[PDB]
Amino acid sequence: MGIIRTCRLGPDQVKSMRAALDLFGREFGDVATYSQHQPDSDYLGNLLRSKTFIALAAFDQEAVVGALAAYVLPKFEQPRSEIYIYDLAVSGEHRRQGIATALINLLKHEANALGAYVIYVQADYGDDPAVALYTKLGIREEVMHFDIDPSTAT
Amino acid sequence: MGIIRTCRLGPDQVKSMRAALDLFGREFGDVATYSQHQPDSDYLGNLLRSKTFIALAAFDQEAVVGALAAYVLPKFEQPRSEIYIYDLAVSGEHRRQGIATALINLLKHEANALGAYVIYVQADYGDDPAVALYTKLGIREEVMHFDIDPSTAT
Ligand SMILES: [Cl-]
Ligand SMILES: [Cl-]
Repeated sequence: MGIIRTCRLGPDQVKSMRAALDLFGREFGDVATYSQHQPDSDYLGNLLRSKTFIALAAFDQEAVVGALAAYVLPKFEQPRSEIYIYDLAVSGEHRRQGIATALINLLKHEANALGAYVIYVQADYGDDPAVALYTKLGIREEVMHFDIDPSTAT
Repeated sequence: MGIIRTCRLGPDQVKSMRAALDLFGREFGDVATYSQHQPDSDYLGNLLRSKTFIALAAFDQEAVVGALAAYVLPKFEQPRSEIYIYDLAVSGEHRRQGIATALINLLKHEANALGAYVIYVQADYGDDPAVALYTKLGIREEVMHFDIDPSTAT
């Protein structure tokens, strides 16, 4: 394996952001969701310009082989911030070489520069790689997640 | 019980937002976290002006008796949005009268006006009221939550 470089994507890197989205679709087995309906370049540029969205990418020979998409939540109860990892994936043939760890490490540096005091993330049962990764790097709690449909508003 | 009115707070309602924060602190048993270190009025005003933060309040005789604090996440894979309920509380003596349901119903209307396709939320085991509420209004999944400390960046 070659040198792996990581960086945070800016609005000048929409093309790499789309490559990261395509990586999510391949590694999550959901190409339609991540590749067939991507936002336009103005929208992705605006998201990448914002201080409350973070996209990190890992590169191998200038191809995206890992990606992490996170939100920064400025809190309402105190002037503090939390970072919420939404999606994280590493290309299958590049797995188990520390690339996800390097992306989370870069996210930690981003957190410290923002002053965010914690990073957190969710994983499903049966997602053994993600569970093993976040158990190594973090403290694990069992919780419940609920999805609510807005279209049934009354 | 009197008439209960609900609304979404704007940047002109910082005082009610602080009352909602104080309500969180009392009902969650954590007054220091929610009342002793609140952000300044510029910060709360900026948060309430933003299109990615939602604070809803329920009132009884013009006192805040329920509050819901949520984030709107514009997604990166598609031009769509999700609403993440962060905190939700109803004053203890006002519980079991549908106030939380009315706040979630108002959040559904806010979601439809934004075009957000889903609302979701997390609850802990042993938080029987929240579990019962979100089981009634939503679909429940068991998942794992991981907290990661940025201060151990390497
Ligand atoms: Cl970014
Ligand atoms: Cl609001």
